[PDB]
Amino acid sequence: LGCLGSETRRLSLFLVLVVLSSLGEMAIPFFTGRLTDWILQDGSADTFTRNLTLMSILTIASAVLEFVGDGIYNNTMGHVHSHLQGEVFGAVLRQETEFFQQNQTGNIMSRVTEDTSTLSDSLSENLSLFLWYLVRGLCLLGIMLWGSVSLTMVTLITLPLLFLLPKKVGKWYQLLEVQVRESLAKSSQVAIEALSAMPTVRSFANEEGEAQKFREKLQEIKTLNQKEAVAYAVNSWTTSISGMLLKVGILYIGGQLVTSGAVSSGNLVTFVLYQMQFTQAVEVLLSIYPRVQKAVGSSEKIFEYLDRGLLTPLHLEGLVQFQDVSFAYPNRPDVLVLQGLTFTLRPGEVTALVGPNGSGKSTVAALLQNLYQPTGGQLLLDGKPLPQYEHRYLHRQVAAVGQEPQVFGRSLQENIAYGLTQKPTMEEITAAAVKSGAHSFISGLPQGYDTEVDEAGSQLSGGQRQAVALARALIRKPCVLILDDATSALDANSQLQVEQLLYESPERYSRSVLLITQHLSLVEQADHILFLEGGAIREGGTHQQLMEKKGCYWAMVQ
Amino acid sequence: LERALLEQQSSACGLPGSSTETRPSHPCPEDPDVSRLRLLLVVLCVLFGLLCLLL
Amino acid sequence: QVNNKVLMWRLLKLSRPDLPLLVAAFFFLVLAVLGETLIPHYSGRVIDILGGDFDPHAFASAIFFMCLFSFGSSLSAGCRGGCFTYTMSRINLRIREQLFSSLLRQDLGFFQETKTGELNSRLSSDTTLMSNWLPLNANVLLRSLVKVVGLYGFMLSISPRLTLLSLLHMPFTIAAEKVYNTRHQEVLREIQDAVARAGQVVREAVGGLQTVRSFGAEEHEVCRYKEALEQCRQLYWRRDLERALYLLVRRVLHLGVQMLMLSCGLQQMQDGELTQGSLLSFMIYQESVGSYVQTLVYIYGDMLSNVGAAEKVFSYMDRQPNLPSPGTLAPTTLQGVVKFQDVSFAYPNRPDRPVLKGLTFTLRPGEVTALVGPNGSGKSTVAALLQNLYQPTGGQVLLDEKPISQYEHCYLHSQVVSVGQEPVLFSGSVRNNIAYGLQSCEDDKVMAAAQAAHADDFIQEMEHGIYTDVGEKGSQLAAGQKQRLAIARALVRDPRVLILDEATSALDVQCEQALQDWNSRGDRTVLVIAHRLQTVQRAHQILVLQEGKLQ
Repeated sequence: LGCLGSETRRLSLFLVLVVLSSLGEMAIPFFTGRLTDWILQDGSADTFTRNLTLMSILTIASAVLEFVGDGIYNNTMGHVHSHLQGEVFGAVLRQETEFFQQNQTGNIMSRVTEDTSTLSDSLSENLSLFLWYLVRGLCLLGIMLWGSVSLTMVTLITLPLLFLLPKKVGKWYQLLEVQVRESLAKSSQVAIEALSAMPTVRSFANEEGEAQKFREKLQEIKTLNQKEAVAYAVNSWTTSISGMLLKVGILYIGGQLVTSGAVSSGNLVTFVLYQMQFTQAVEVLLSIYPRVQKAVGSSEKIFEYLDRGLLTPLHLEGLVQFQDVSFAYPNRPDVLVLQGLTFTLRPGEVTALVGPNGSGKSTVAALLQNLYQPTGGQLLLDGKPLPQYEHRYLHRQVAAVGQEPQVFGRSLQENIAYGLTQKPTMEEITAAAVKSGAHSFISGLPQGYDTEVDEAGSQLSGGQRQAVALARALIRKPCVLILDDATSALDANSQLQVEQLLYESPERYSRSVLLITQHLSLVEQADHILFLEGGAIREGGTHQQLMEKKGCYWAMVQ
Repeated sequence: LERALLEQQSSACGLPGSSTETRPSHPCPEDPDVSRLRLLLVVLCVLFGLLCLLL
Repeated sequence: QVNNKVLMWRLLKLSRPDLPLLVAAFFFLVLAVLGETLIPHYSGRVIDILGGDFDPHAFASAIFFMCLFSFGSSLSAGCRGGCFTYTMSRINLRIREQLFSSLLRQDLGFFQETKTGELNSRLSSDTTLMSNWLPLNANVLLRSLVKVVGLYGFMLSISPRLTLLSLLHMPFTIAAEKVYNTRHQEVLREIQDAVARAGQVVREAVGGLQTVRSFGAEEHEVCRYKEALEQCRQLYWRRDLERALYLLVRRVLHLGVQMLMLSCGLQQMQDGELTQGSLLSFMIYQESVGSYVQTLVYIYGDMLSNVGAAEKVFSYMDRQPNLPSPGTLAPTTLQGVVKFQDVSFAYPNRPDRPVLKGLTFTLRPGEVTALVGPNGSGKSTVAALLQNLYQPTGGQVLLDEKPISQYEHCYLHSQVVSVGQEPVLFSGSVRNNIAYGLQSCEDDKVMAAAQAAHADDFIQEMEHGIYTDVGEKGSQLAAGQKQRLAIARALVRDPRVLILDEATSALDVQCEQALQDWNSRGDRTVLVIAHRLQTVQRAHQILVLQEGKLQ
């Protein structure tokens, strides 16, 4: 159920190659029997050397076709494995942000590709080995059935006796092994109980009493130990005799066949040679089936885990507004970070809405970035719904610096332009580094814009990382900008470029931005009046009006 | 599929707990002391050959 | 390197009591192998009898012998498999018993360092992986070796020309495995580098995800994953192609020597020197011997890899205990008084700062002592020093005018027993848990002790009296009942120099009154450590200390 064997063209030829290799491998015994009979009746030497030449050509061609079949199958299998790994990673990355919110689950995405890979190559092997030996075993049955029906009937009827009777007998040991293992785990639990209390046991000098207490939970196991050993002995005996006596029976009844004149000695020689082969082929196929059944039964988790806008404008209007804004975590609908909020934004201006709002400010910023759908109310920008515009145009049209910004391990020219739909100009990357003010740190690198950073940003300080992250939005040049949690932790000298951008930058006059940084120096310069906490606003008209009114904005500014 | 590692899967010649055929880890160098034993197998086959060459 | 060889010699020495079982198993294995490879020889004899004129007297005899050898082989294989499984378990039971009997003699510092879950793991796990060494691996090695010797012997018996012709490929077939392995290992390490690179890329793409969705595109990481997996598949293909090409060269060489062997056999058949049944038996041996002769090196490789998992158990077995020299003095009489002078010590797990220093102490028969000081101000360390559970680092803790470690461990534990800070009782019946470490006892003594400790009400109300079970780890009792049981377990030994650790402060004051009335009812001295001033108000004498020093 849910197979991905789509290369049915390339795979269909593997079935032709495997059957032809199997038919070609069979030359040795059959031509041994024919040639031996031919010599015993003094047949011609020409047919003898002709037969030898034919059996040599057949067995060499069998080996070559086995190799070509194995190459074609494993090339196909490697392609479908790689494709499946890519598909499951694509599917895991498409899930909603509300599933990823669980920080403790950070290893499950890190583990699903791995157990999917070990499932894939384990199932690849078992499929191959199963299919090879099933085809070999079917050909063996065929040529034995051409050989003599009455001599094969008995070797076909006897297999369930020699394969199931050991399995019936093994249940007695399996039971004794379980009872032994349980008593052993009990005895260990007594030793660990005694070891955990070491200060009291040493105080009372009971350690030779503990040695004997452990000693009795071993002497009580010896009697079961013995039973287990004799039950394995009987299992080994019965599987030995049941398999070994079949070679008496086939020889005896064959002898009778040849006495009756139904077949010659050479046919009996080929039959004795085939029987062992059939027995080994069917014996290996019984070992593979459990491993296949185990591996295939775990794939359903992966398959169900995989199963689990369009408006683009040629120019940006930059207008935005919010009304009755409510937001919450989808996993906790009984509590919300804000409700009933309202706001508006216009080109050439910027506003805070700052205050002791906690995660409610971050959820409002995630709403502006469309990282989750609004839990209550509705909003629109540039005369369109927020989800109505295409994701490629939206991500290029508006951007925000995070509250835990980081750059992935790569070259500086890669980190400063990650997610760009086209290759940025090198002069453009230099201009963005200059406009972000980080170009003084970038020019200090060993390779400038070509310099690679270490994993998780470990090659730079937190202020250097904040300066590098702030450049990414400026390189993308989105009309709407946001940035919080950086300029309050960093020095005002690092925030001086952000202060120039907010105060007088000619480029910022052609765009708009929203402030969520906790730095007080930015809060004094803000154009629009907003301040809030818990979704409740506490300022209006102007930031100067919010101070002069002596209200909650002025009390938090005190 | 060496038959000499397959027969111990069955209880005709194997022992309990022997069935898991896995190498210690993915990568691994060969020890020199086991490499010494290959030469002993070759000089054994040489001496056995020269013994049959008398016959 | 030599660490493996010395561990193998340790594992061989550990097996010496089992020599009779390993000898019987070897003897039944040799008998079973000799009795298995004879079937193809007698089967050739049957095929020779069926050609030409049939004689019943030879045919029935050959079938009877075939039955009898198959019966004798199977019986011997069954007796072997029993013997190996029994000795495997006997060495498992002994090595657990030696490991536990070695660990019980260590200092406290080893158990303060080493975690309880680690000792549980190595006691329960690695003793099994260590006992599954000699029995499994000696069996497969001896089976392969005797099978090779027997098969080449039968080949030399049947036809020396054909044996020589078969023995030709032995070297090049061995050497091909070496050359394959020594070109396969580097490709396997490069595979490990490429998959580690893909794992790094997926981990890095998960951590910054919020940034990806907010600023970038999710699909941008998908093309990076495609680029990693392309290199991964290209390397898997190159590895497996080399795997397959070696396997082709092995077979084609194998089938070529098999064909040449058959040609020479048929030519001998034309000259009449060999019979059909002989040729069948020889070619049955030819299809079999080549697996065993190849595998013998692989199983001797696994031999030298298995031993190391056992090293942790040996590392705990022979670690020298840091405890002082064994005691030799027996008092044979009352201790009288006990004293300390300039006492200093620190925990071996954090020896960078002293926990107590400069302490002098005195204790006299019939009197009491009260330790006054801040919470955690070395009081537990002073109690542990008094019970000689850890060696003193400075000063002397001499008692009855003799060194604290000079008295025998049994006599010291029997005379100086002290009630712990928190009650603990091992799992079992109350009639065993109330007298742990007593060499012998009577139920009348325990019943008197329970009455003396005011525990008799709880003991008489039980489902079997004193014979009732106390549950796992003492969890099947009240906390006040646990303190009463601990007080009885201290008094049942009749100590001459007892101690208290403030347990009666949370407990009933009736327990403290019973302890003061009963333990102080004669020459026996007692000392108590507590933070509550109510104990110091009832005490006949007191001693103050702070910051690790007396005050």
